[PDB]
Amino acid sequence: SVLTQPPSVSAAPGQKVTISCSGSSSNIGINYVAWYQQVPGTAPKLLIYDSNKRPSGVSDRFSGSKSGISASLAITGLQTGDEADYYCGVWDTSLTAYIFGAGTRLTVLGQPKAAPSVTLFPPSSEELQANKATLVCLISDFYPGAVEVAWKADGSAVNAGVETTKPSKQSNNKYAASSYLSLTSDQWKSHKSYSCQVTHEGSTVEKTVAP
Amino acid sequence: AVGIGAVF
Amino acid sequence: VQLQESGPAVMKPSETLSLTCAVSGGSISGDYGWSWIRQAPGKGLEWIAIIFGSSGSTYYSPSLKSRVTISKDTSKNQFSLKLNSVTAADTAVYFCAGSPVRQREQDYWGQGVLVTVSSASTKGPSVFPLAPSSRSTSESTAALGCLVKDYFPEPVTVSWNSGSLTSGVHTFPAVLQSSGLYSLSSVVTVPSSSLGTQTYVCNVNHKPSNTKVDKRVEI
Repeated sequence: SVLTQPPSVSAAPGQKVTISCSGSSSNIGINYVAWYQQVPGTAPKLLIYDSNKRPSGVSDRFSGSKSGISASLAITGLQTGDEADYYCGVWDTSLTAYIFGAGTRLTVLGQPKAAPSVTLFPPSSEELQANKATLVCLISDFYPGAVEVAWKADGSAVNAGVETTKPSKQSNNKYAASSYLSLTSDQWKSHKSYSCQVTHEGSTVEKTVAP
Repeated sequence: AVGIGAVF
Repeated sequence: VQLQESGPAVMKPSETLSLTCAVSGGSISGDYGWSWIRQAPGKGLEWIAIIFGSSGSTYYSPSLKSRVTISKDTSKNQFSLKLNSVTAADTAVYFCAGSPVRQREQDYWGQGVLVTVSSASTKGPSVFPLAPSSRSTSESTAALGCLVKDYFPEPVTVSWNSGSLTSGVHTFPAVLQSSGLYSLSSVVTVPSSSLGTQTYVCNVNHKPSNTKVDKRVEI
């Protein structure tokens, strides 16, 4: 994107947050800047238009301005409900195209850390009778929403056949992920123990299952 | 606002 | 002004994607700009093209211009998009949007249509029970589950005991595998004393393949 905004910003509740968008004289310099709030995959909500005007219905904690080739969204009195992705949008006269910034994910600090709960399932007898074996590692109720998943077979690193989802956010504001180790019947039976190792906030819960 | 420029 | 997209949920690579946006409550040939925008899952908003109602002038994303057509139909009060030669890189939620040219405090968006581009063919899932081990059974509670393996396309819904069991149920978002097929799991945590007295069945519904399996979870 010819507009640059930071990928993430974070602050404590009540603080003032600024999200900036840097462009060129051909877009932000001479055209209307708009700011949008979005939950991913759904329609964004217009917060600011014409670089500094607020539409009716938008909280007056939101304001915008621009100067030269840069534009900024300011959020005062930050609330946990303001967690969302924020996009600048502007016309580029030289490209004759409308451009969105890459987006800034806003995190509200202070929320209590939560260690992941891990459940590891061995293959079912019905799947083994098909000569396949899928280990299922389910990870839930962790915060913040970032985890690392490593698989071990008898203490050695497994790096064939693993697929892991990105973290996704649960109803209780914590996060969930899952990881799958897909094997054949023979491989599953070839080993003493299999381990799912979930690293979170520097620390690790692993899990083991045995044929 | 979406899509609308000032200078063409 | 209200906008409603329509288009295909699933497409094969190399085909032409065609989308329509029905416009109501304003005139397609009024003083508006009508845009298409898309968002690939987990990525940013990407503007595609605009057509102005008054002039019929059109403008395009430089990186998409060579493959996109944007049109409007006054008798139909709609506008439309064509994107040819799609690949998996074109999987996205596609939004129609609009704005008055001068009253820019107004901002209209459709709710978006997910378009998935894949070479995969429709396939119902195989359902496997995830039974707890008896070491987990020695604890006060035990995790019981069902693996929903190798289906296409999304979505699948899971319930337990025909929706009568809701507490402690966790259905996880799907993984996408190198094969093009999805899998997901649903787990339910229950009192370990209940494991001899209560029947546990996961109801898996995959409406794209007309497949509905009620899998009993034993031992």
